[PDB]
Amino acid sequence: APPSVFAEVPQAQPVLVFKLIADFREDPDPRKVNLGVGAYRTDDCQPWVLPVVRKVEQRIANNSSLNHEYLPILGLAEFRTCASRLALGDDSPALQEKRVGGVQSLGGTGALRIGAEFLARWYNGTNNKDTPVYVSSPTWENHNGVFTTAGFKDIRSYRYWDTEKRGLDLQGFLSDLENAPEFSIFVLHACAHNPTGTDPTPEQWKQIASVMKRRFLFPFFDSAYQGFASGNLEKDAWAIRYFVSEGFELFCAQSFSKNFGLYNERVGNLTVVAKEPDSILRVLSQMQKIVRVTWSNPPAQGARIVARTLSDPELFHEWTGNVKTMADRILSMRSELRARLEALKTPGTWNHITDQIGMFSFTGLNPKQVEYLINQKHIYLLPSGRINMCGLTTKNLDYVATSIHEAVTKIQ
Amino acid sequence: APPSVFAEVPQAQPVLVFKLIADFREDPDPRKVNLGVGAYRTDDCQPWVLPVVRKVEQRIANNSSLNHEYLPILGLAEFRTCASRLALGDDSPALQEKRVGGVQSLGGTGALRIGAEFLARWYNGTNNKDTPVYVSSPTWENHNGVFTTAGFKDIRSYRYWDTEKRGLDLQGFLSDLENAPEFSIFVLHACAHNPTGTDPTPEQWKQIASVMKRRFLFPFFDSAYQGFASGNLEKDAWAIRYFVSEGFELFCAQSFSKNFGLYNERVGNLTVVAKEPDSILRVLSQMQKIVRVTWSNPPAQGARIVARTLSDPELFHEWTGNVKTMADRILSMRSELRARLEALKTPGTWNHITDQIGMFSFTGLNPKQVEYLINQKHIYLLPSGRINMCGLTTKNLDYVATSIHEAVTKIQ
Repeated sequence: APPSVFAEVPQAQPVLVFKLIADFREDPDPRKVNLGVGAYRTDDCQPWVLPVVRKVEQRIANNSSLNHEYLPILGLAEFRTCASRLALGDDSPALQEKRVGGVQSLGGTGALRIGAEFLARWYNGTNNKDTPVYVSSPTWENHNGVFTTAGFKDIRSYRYWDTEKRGLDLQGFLSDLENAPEFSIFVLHACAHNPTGTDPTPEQWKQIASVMKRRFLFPFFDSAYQGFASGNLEKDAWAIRYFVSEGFELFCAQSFSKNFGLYNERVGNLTVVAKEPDSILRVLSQMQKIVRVTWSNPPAQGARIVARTLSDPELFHEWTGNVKTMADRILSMRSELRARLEALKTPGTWNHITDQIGMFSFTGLNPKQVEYLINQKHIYLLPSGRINMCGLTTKNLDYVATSIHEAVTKIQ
Repeated sequence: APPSVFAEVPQAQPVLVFKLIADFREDPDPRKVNLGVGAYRTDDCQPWVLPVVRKVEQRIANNSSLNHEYLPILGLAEFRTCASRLALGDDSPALQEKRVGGVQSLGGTGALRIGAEFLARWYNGTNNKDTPVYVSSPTWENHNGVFTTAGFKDIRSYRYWDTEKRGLDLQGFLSDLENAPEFSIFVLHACAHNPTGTDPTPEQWKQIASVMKRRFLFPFFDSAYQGFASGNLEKDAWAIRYFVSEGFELFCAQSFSKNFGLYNERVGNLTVVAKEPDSILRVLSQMQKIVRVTWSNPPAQGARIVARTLSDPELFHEWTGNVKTMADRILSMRSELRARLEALKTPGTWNHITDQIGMFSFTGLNPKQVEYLINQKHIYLLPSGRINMCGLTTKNLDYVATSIHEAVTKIQ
């Protein structure tokens, strides 16, 4: 009988983190620590629904005026406006000049996808899939995939993490910018670089911006941690705002997964900043055609929560407090880990633990050192030495610090 | 003076649909009727949040045990299981034989998109964009767009609507099936054909299935109105179930937008039926890669409401009553319009109004007659002659019938 039409479909290779996590789960050892987690966790190792979010969800549930009719293709107007305003600031020259557009998308991933699809059709000519796209070395796992799927043929890397110095390879980054073909697209992490936690300082950003301006390089910002990163919304959007100030046209993929803890409601926004107002209408008209054939129109729940929060001063104030709580817990785990490592007179420098920003940290541990932590200490992390600071608690900090100290001194 | 990178982006052409609603919205005329609407409306012309949905939303809102952590890439397990079972029936052999898979998607549109991307990569060879894709004449406009975007180069039409007979052109359809190259993909409406409202009878479906089986044509079902169509969930899924019983391997894109009235929560499911269990695992593995790069993972709200309703016998029962209420109102409008048009002794045969199923009806009016209805009577409908029966109410029912009589009589 005719074989299945699916007879030759291969089994896709599984992603590492999934296994690690499964592994972790199945470990009987009471001392087990999961540093491979990809989301915020409390001091009790639990997920955290923000108090303001719970509050807003109750208000929504009790709002009888709400219906479930389709939203416009581009999304809930109030959400698009509030989201763009959060990234750029109320006083943004671009907002005031009406040269900003926002497209509600399925998380930061959907925003990146829509933006990449637009660029593959209308940027640097028509249907030009040859424009080089540059991603940091290393970068969030899905960057390559989104761009590849949008049809970009030439995906490159720019030097970023310096393994020996455990910091930013600024000279390498600047050389890659200098050698990039004009109009190349650069995917930039706004703040809280994922996975390293290493960000350029404002002064370094100015250097980066200089080369981009001169060579007509396009800034495609990925902003998934605004406010979550430092507790300060304005500080966290500094680099985006600087580029705007400097007159760049850019895209900014915003995720509300982390800063609102709305991971599973898939709330994102693609902010577009153009040189002229008229361009916005034309660009959004094209974004609509791309959305229509992808998800048709976006979901309402997540966007309604975000729009409600950001537009009510009392709720806004409360949310800023909730964000600060998360940021503060991370700062705390970083300072505590570093202190302990140093108290143990651990070989090497560990100031990177506190210089880095956000949930993720490139520890500088090597693969052999990682193997030892998992196998022997029941401490789960990626082979890259990447850890999630939220996997640390007041209760396991000693264990982890001591185990790292062993790995470093005993393993080569 | 560096020009904008968006300087040459064209303004996308607007969607007629959108124009009309907008036109309608502005109509000063007190008698104006919008038969252009694309969602359910009550006899008062209001959106309707199903009672069971309001009930479950309150239950969700008060369930302190729910968090907002990312769902698995393929979606909420319980939702996928329930959604597939709804289409196939509890006793489906495919379910018993475990050769069914479901992918939670962003409405029926998202399910079609994921399905099309999978076929463009792994069906009838690898990366074969030349397999013909067949859509009905006419069809839901987004059909072409989704398949084109997925990469298919050869999109064909199969005869379906007979303008003269105001019914299904079965012989045309069958010839188109007979002439299609082996392995061609056929996009089939499960029930409540959009936009005609004209469905094959079970006997006609058997003739269609016969040819498909012989020529190895792939059935890609689009199921957006299950239950909503006839008021009975079982009747409406018959065609799908028949093909399963005949041993077809197939895709079924399910939308919960209409039958749950959850338009804005974007709840869909892609059901996959394979010859053997092993294939499902491999196919789903490939599906994950596709989702990952599109929306990453799906939203929870909509899916949770559906899963809760379908898994609770009491809520399920209440839901079936809500669905019948919607279906009954439509049947009532169909019967009434037909009756009035005939009492009016309107020229032409009107049994099609009653023979048609679902929200949408191809009235058979020419664009000339439509022009009039819009210009002269303030009755808004597409130039295709398509109307939404939900735009009719006990209150405008006469006006409309009256106006149709004139149109058909005054213009021709």
